[PDB]
Amino acid sequence: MLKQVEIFTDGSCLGNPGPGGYGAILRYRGREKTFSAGYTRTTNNRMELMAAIVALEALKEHCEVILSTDSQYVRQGITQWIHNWKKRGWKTADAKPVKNVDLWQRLDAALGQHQIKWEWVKGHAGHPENERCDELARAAAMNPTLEDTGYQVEV
Repeated sequence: MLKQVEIFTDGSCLGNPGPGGYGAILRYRGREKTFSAGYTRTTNNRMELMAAIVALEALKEHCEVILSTDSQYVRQGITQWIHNWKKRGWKTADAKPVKNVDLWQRLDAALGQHQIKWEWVKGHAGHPENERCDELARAAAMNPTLEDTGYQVEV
């Protein structure tokens, strides 16, 4: 039985906007939980954030997590954006709400319940779980069943 929660995530989308999906694998307690769903009209970026959201929200107590993903967008948000956005009240320099504020706020709330170690993998050098994420993400996008409520051509 692992002593650290392990999460792997991926998101995919066929257009901008277009049908997209996510795949997330979670090794929690003594199980391997697999999440995956497709959305009718969304973006690659929103799917990559959704992956991480759904895996963390599945956690019911404070855990020590290791999250592995090749997502550049999640990476930039976490290492260069988030800290600064919290200080500015989640606004851009032209005073508007940041893009995908809905999801970043949601991610942010899930993050602050845990001790997280981020593992930035390269697309072509991930583990077998990251490849599975990708395959699930892709399949989900081909058969969308949910609405991505927070999406805007806008704000």
